[PDB]
Amino acid sequence: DKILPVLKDLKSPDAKSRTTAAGAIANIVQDAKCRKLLLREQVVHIVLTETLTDNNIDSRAAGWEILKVLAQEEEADFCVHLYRLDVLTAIEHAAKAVLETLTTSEPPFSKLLKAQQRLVWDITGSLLVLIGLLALARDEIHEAVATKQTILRLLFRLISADIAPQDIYEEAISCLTTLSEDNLKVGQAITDDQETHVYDVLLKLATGTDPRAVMACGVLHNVFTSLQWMDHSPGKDGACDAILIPTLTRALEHVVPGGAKFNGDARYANITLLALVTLASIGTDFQETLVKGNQGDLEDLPTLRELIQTAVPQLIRLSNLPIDSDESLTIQSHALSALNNISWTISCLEFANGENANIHNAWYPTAKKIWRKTILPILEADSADLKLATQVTSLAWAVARVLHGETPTDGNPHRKFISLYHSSKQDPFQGLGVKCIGVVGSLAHDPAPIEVNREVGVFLVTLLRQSNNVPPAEIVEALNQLFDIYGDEELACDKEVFWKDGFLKHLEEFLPKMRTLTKGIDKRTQPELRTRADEALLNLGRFVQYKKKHA
Amino acid sequence: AFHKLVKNSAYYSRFQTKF
Repeated sequence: DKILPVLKDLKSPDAKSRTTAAGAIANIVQDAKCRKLLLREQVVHIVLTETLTDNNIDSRAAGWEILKVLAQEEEADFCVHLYRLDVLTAIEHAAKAVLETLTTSEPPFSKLLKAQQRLVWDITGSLLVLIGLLALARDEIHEAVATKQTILRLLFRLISADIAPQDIYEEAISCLTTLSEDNLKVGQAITDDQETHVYDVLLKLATGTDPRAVMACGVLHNVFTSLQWMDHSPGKDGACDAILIPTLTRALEHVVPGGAKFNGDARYANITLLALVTLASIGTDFQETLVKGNQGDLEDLPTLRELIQTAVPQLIRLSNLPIDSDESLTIQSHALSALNNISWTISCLEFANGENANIHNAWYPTAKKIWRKTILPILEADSADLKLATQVTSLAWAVARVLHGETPTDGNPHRKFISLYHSSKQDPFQGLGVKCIGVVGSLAHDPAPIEVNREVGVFLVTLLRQSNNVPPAEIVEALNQLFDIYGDEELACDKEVFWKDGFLKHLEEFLPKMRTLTKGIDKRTQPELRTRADEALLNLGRFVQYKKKHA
Repeated sequence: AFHKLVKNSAYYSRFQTKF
């Protein structure tokens, strides 16, 4: 009943009164409830069709914020409704005005009035935030936004000139990070700009002493992946993820225990969390360098070199430290995510026989440190998380796929992972149980302690004897682990455990059981597990013959 | 530039944590 008469004014033919109302609705649309009523009376329709194209720049700044605020307070869909109403054109036209104001030499920007200047920033802030929101909405909106050259060139102009207020600067980087995430066109836009040289400006800033260096790394990493500027195919001046890693690592160097918060702290969301998340993405995306490299002293792999020598030491430090506070509870978590992604990618390499020897010597000692300094301390205090339990087992599984029973036996870790499996009993292959099977299986290969092998082997086989309630994926992993371990009659454990404890009978007994559960899996929902299980029974049959043939 | 991968590498891309 207060807002009803406010809106009438917005359509008033007296520019003074409309422009005032706009002012008030931008505040009033903040509190909930006043916003439900404001949206039902056609606020979005007026603002779009009248207020954003009004002649007065105070009116247009309120218009944009009314949309900004609404976009923020509303659910994600509200943006699609905005997209459909063609807000993007409104934004593009307004964007083209900011640039004309910013890049004009007639009036010209620095010679504007203080209050006049502040208004151009208001409008930019509303624009920036909006673009950010719609790009997050759906893939089509993302590719509609990225299409708009005016929008892009606005972004390059802001990042490049560095005259904008910092809150505007950071929002512009944020935007371009989202726009550039797995988007080829944007990456080409950034690297093809001879007008403002955003790419050069970004490089210089991502490499130097500036406080916002990591922020520029987040943009550049996205560009390097999208354009496949990688170790096999370096970008401009040998550019690839390699050059971002030291900056990203010097960012972890500064975070030390006992200083969570301050009176003035402009770096914490950006400075620390961003660096970790990006290191972990770098971990993920290096996997694509290995695949693409193949279709065509880690000197040839600088990204991998930097990851191991520089990135990983700081991540083991960060994984270790408390944890005094919830915020450092998140630093640990993210540190563990990066270790995880790197360790996993690396373990996606063939190291059997002599294969990839160069990379195996680079990694192996580090893999041992990760296990002793990270995985083991954390495993020492049983309680209490499931989320965290799950994170350490994933990493342990990645590190033990390379270590292969060379992996340290210290706190008898296999027994802990084994107890983890059973107790956490209370996409098939992402089960934590699968993870328990795979790590314990991997550290039990030769040349491990023959009793460590006996336990692990007994657990794996028990799994089959009592397959009555084990999830089919966990059966497949168990069978692969066993084949992986006891398929060599020269290994002490083949005679010392496989034969000594007659593993062969359980395997021969399990064959029928294994055929019915396989056919129990819908090929059509879902394929992978089915075809994977078919290979395990296949291998299971071939495995029961080969030994059958050996005392 | 050729580095031999594991037999079923894509099976393991699920263990990457994304952002």
